[PDB]
Amino acid sequence: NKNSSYFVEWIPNNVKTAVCDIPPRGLKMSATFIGNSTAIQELFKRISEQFTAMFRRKAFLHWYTGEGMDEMEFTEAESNMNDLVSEYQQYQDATADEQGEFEEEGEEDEA
Amino acid sequence: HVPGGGSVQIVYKPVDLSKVTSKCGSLGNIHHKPGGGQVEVKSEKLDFK
Repeated sequence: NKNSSYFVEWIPNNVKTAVCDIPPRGLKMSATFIGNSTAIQELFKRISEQFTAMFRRKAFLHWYTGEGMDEMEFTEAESNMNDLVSEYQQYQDATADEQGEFEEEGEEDEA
Repeated sequence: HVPGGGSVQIVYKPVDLSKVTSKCGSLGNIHHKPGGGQVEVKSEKLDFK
């Protein structure tokens, strides 16, 4: 509620809580944080610009096709990755706004 | 009498290069596939009869 630009709103309330009796060694209390945020897509983009800089020239690739691999396999691969960056772009700034479907239906007006 | 010899010629073949192909990987690939197609996934049908 104090950092709402850090959470998605079309997915209500974002967290599952669990409360265990048993902290780790030597310690009063703790917790793990795990999460997925729209930030993460930089990993996939990073890998992809760095892969493309090899593959556009087939550099290092001979070690790969040396074990019987086909260049199209990495084409199907990279396109699966750029579809993933496209998916976090579908969900990046996606609108929590309302939507509806409406009757095209009128009245005898007198007001 | 003509006195003997006094004539050699040089052991010489000039050097050149032929059929040395410029086979560098600098433009070694051209192939592409798009990062998936455009789709809508955010909306309900609202099909209440």
